[PDB]
Amino acid sequence: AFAYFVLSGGRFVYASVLRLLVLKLIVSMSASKDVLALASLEVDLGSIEPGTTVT
Amino acid sequence: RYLEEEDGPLMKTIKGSITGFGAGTIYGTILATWKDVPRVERNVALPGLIRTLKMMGTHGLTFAAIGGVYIGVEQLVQNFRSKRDFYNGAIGGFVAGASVLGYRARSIPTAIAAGATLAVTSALI
Amino acid sequence: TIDIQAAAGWGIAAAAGAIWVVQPFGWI
Amino acid sequence: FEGFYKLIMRRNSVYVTFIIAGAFFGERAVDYGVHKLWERNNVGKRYEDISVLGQRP
Amino acid sequence: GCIPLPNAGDYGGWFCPCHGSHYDISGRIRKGPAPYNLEVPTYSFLEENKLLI
Amino acid sequence: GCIPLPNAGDYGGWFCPCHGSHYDISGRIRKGPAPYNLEVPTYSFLEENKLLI
Amino acid sequence: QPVKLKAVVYALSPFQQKIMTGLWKDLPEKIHHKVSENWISATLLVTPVVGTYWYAQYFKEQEKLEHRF
Amino acid sequence: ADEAEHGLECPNYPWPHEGILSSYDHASIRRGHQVYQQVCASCHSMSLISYRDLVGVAYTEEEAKAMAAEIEVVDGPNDEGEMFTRPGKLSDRLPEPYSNESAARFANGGAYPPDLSLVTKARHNGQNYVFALLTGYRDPPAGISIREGLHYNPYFPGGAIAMPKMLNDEAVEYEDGTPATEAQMGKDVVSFLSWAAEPEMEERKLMGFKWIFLLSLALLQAAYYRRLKWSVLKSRKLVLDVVN
Amino acid sequence: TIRNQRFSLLKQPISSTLNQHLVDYPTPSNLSYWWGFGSLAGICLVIQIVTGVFLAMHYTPHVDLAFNSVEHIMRDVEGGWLLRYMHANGASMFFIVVYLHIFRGLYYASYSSPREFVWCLGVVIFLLMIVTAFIGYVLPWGQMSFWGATVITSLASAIPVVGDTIVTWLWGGFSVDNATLNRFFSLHYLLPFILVGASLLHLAALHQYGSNNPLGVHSEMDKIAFYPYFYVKDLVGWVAFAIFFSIWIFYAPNVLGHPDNYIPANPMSTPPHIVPEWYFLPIYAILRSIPDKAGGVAAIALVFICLLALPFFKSMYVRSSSFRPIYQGMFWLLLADCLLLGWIGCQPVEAPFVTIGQISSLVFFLFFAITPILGRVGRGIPNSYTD
Amino acid sequence: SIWIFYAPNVLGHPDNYIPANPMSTPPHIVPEWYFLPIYAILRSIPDKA
Amino acid sequence: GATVITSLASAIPVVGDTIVTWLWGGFSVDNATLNRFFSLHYLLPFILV
Amino acid sequence: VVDPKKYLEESCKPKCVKPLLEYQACVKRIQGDDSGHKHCTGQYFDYWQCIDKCVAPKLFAKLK
Ligand SMILES: COC1=C(OC)C(=O)C(C/C=C(\C)CC/C=C(/C)CC/C=C(\C)CC/C=C(\C)CC/C=C(\C)CC/C=C(\C)CCC=C(C)C)=C(C)C1=O
Ligand code: HEM
Ligand code: HEM
Ligand code: HEM
Ligand SMILES: COC1=C(OC)C(=O)C(C/C=C(\C)CC/C=C(/C)CC/C=C(\C)CC/C=C(\C)CCC=C(C)C)=C(C)C1=O
Ligand SMILES: COC1=C(OC)C(=O)C(C/C=C(\C)CC/C=C(\C)CC/C=C(\C)CC/C=C(/C)CCC=C(C)C)=C(C)C1=O
Repeated sequence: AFAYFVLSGGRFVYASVLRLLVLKLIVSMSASKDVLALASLEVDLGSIEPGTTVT
Repeated sequence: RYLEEEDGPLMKTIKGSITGFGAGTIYGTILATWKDVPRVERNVALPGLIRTLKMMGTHGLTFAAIGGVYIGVEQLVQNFRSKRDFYNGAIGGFVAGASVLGYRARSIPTAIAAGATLAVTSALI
Repeated sequence: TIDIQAAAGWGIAAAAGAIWVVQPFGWI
Repeated sequence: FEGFYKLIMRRNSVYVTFIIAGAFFGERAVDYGVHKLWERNNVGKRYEDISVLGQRP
Repeated sequence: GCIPLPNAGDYGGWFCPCHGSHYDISGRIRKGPAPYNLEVPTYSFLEENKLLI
Repeated sequence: GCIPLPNAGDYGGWFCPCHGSHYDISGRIRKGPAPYNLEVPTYSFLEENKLLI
Repeated sequence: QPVKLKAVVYALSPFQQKIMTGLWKDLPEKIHHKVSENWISATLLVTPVVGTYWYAQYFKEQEKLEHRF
Repeated sequence: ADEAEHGLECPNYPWPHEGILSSYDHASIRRGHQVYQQVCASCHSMSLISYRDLVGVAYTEEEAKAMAAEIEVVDGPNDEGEMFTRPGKLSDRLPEPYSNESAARFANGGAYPPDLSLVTKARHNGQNYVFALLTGYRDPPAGISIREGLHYNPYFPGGAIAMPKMLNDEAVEYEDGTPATEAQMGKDVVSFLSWAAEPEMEERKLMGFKWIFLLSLALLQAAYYRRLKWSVLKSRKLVLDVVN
Repeated sequence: TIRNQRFSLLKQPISSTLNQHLVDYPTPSNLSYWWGFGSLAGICLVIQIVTGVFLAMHYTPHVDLAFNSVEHIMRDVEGGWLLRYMHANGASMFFIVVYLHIFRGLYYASYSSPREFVWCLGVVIFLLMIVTAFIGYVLPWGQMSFWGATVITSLASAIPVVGDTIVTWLWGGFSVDNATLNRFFSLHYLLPFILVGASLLHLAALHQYGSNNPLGVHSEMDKIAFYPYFYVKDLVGWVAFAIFFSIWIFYAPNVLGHPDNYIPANPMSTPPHIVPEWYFLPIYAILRSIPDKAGGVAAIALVFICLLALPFFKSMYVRSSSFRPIYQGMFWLLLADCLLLGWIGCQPVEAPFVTIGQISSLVFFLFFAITPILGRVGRGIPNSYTD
Repeated sequence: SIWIFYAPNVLGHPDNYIPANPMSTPPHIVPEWYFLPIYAILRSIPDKA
Repeated sequence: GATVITSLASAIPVVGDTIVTWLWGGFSVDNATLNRFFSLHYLLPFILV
Repeated sequence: VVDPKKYLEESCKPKCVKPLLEYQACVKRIQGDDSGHKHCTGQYFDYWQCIDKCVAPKLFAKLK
């Protein structure tokens, strides 16, 4: 019983280490800070003739 | 009042070890000369000389250990903390005394007593 | 009737691990 | 530890869940403790302690 | 995520060339796999010939 | 293929930091693993200060 | 080829023994055993490195002084 | 020659960010940045730094928003196809003093004022060297002459630097009223330059203390696990028949 | 027995190969912790591949963008500073572990028969590691990277007739340029997979006869299963290695490197000090000790020739240095010599380092010249030391 | 060899020879021919999910 | 082609948009997507071997 | 007001009296030109290396 208690203490660290390394790789593929810094702007426009579509 | 030196923590430790080895050699020589020879070694010259040289070597090694670990731990404590007090060197004296003299005396209370005495002798310095 | 308890016990572990890897406390 | 053994170690499903909870809570507690040591050793050096923060003309 | 073709489809609006989504005049999905209508941004008229998003 | 540094070496010429090749003032190898002197290219003057390489 | 063997082995359960106390046991003799058997090996490894390092610093210090006006 | 070629070695200064649990002095980062944009930025670029980087480190979001708006950034082409100018935003990099390397050399007598984004990481003993160089302008030794346009600095390799001395007393005015002595500005600017080279240091150090401590517990458990599995082998009694 | 029913799943055909080669493989019971660096090197290879694949998701192999993409990795992508420092310092950890692994094989004479093919495959692996790590160091395109690639590709010019054409073919032009950097990136993604295959063959060759033991004797009488005894012993080394690795990553990420690589590559001006990574310094030292172009390259090849001819020397029938006092003493001198060569490579080419490097190079080659002589003389030890 | 030397572009589409434009969209967006059967099954169901 | 397939994850109701953005590396198909696709295109053939 | 660096360099001179005298000794011996060849870089470096080491641990205590 004491041995299982002691071994579980180090098992706490092993699970945390595996979770950290896996997560660090996954979040590295998320949007970078330079990408997120270009997500809000404003643009003004004018008028077009009827029956038409401007993009 | 202290401005006559070139220092160097590694050089300090090396020179402290060398000085301790010299002191231990001389002290072991004196100890060996003071004691008598056992009765079965009085008609033979060589074993007495061998025992004297062994005493010199042992005490030189022990005193060099003290003189090296003391200075090294004092500098390592004063470097990593970057403060100069008698608190640094007190810990070095404690660890040197405890470690080496408890290794030689083979006891924990003797190591603690040696560490306390060494810390006091460094605090008065 | 212990396979069912084995499934329920492992389901709790799977749920506990899921909340542990993904920690959606800011989503609940 | 036999009392704790009879409750957690009896089944591996419970033991695995215990390890998962220990990693979760243990990492959070260590993280909190490290941050407390970090704050105590760096008093007055944080961005929140800049006196003229928010007062640039 | 494709871009519907203007003036295409069978509802006079927009036709998506990727998987055949049809949108009407109002940009509402009528036939196709697209679940929602075209998103409407935040726009306003500062004058007769000035838009802003 | 390294670039010998100027005003360096044992002969007042060039010194290559990569493996200690010494070139004298005329660029001739005097010490080191380099087997050849520095390569002098084709060049000419124009009047007094226009050097064409 | 497997080996024919004649031996008797007695073993005790891992849960009937102390696990860690043996690291800090007869420590002074481990230090004695390590030093007394490996002192020649340590000398043959440390002396050339320290001797060569010291000589280089001695050479550069005398050379630096010789080039000083 | 012999010793001037490598230069005079810089000392070891007690930086506030030195230590396994020590952070940057964020007040000194803000002070150091004001030194940069008022003295250094006229000749040195910081092309790796954005205005959004200073947010949460030395300035608030609106403080840096206004800061970026003060500068004129090239943009375009517009619908007619012409490059235009717009006020700066948080995502904009710090402005370049010169349009290209050749323009920098022409304005500084053939010398290039290198990018300072990683200078404390691009020199041996980076923090100490930069502080020593800036505050180490003094007279040359006897028998040594400097060419016009060059200034003596023992810490610079060779002793002749095209940099003029710019950390003169009261060269900047601090917002917090700190006396802007040469040594004070030199310490603040290296603190800001240190952060720019390693902006992740505070997070890196927190991670190191957390995980080295946790792995040390795992090492203690690893030893128990190994000695538990091996105890049946290491305490076993082996009876054999041979003697010699 | 008749396998009519299904016993333990490990003995089923789905996992029988893994069971015999990993879980139940017979291993000498007296293996020390010096036998755990093989798994450490395998874990380092996996770490390098995993971190490298994710770093290649953000790196641009273009001379106009390579330096900035590395800085973008450090500053912009979340956790990118960790991936870069794990990869940069992982290459140093890989070489530290493999260098300790090679020296264990020298001390215990693990190259001797019947393990000659294991040693030879290890030498091929070592060459692959050197080429892989070198071309990776060029990728950031710093000052160290540019001038590092300039001379290694120039080493082919030592060949008299076709040396120049090989240099220009390796460059892809007339100078180290975007062509050199682009082809170095492709090879840096491929060679790590070739390293995986070579290590698997290396492992397979060792399993033919089993591992050597600290006593160097026949060990078939006291073998135990790799799992769990040497798994839990390897796990201790893995955690201890992680603490060592974490110290470098989180507190000293740039100590094992040079600040010159943080300056963008300048083809115009060479740095005053130009040195490779620390794990290439001993080879650098032997190269610079020969005052000749061709001689320097020949000596580098002679290093790997001597490492390849080591297992085939007619040697005595005693392996471990723990019973060979003369060979044991020479091993410690060789280790001190290899340390000295690395330190010499970090020094500029001038007195007294030229004389010291020449002597150190001679001592290194003397080790491989004296070892066969020790074996031939040592053959008559049992006939001269009588009971 | 017949494809490599005499019909090198028939198995593909010419629209990949136009540089990518995130603003305009081609009227004919199709995958490579070997993904076509999977593409047809996707388009048959009138629901994204 | 990349704009469509990377949008297939959006069929998931709860985390569909989160996976799409993480797959893209941003709010649209851009250099982040191309750079990560190149690395995966070098690795997958070895896994296929 | 007054630069703490300049003051601390002046007050560290009694700790570096030996190198300062040697540097002064070199200055006298090189006052003859000898074709503009002699200099005192080494003695200059030794003197300032001592002063700089004396000033560094006390400079930052006076700065904020
Ligand atoms: C009009 O519109 C259309 C097109 O345009 C013209 C088309 O061309 C096609 C044809 C396309 C296909 C048939 C392909 C669709 C099928 C699949 C499977 C998608 C292919 C998959 C992807 C693109 C996803 C790429 C994969 C990844 C990003 C994997 C991510 C994960 C990674 C890298 C690893 C995760 C990390 C960890 C778990 C951490 C720990 C890991 C370690 C290794 C240690 C169709 C249908 C279409 O309608
Ligand atoms: C506080 C303000 C400044 C700081 C902290 C600073 C920082 C630096 C640094 C770290 C170097 C590198 C030295 C080396 O390469 O060893 C340098 C070089 C240089 N600086 Fe700047 N800089 C400042 C302002 C200026 C100004 C105002 C000018 C010009 C008017 C200038 C021109 C140069 C030049 C020309 C060099 C290169 C000198 C040479 O290589 O010979 N700097 N600077
Ligand atoms: C297939 C697996 C691998 C891939 C995809 C890969 C990819 C990369 C990439 C993209 C870089 C540039 C980014 C950077 O500089 O940090 C790099 C750098 C590097 N790689 Fe790798 N690599 C791999 C395996 C290895 C291995 C096995 C080694 C060691 C033998 C290695 C050693 C290096 C080194 C030394 C650098 C330079 C580190 C520095 O920036 O200073 N790589 N690698
Ligand atoms: C990719 C790097 C390498 C890996 C992953 C690797 C892996 C291994 C493994 C797992 C073993 C068996 C367990 C052990 O003794 O540690 C082993 C044994 C061995 N390796 Fe390596 N190795 C590598 C590089 C080398 C190198 C460079 C050499 C030297 C040329 C070498 C020579 C040997 C020898 C001689 C053995 C037998 C050791 C013995 O049983 O006493 N290996 N290797
Ligand atoms: C100052 O100078 C120096 C450096 O600089 C800083 C160095 O770093 C190094 C370090 C280099 C060492 C130790 C040797 C590297 C060894 C090799 C073999 C690299 C050569 C390989 C290259 C260039 C790539 C391989 C090319 C291939 C396989 C062609 C591909 C073709 C096909 C697939 C068909 C040394 C010695 C050096 O003195
Ligand atoms: C008794 O025997 C054994 C040993 O003593 C000889 C050992 O030392 C070890 C421990 C060390 C090992 C296995 C080192 C081997 C490392 C190699 C070959 C390099 C890295 C390994 C990789 C990339 C795995 C490649 C293998 C496969 C099957 C591909 C699939 C893998 C992945 C996707 C990760 C083990 C398990 C072992 O049993």
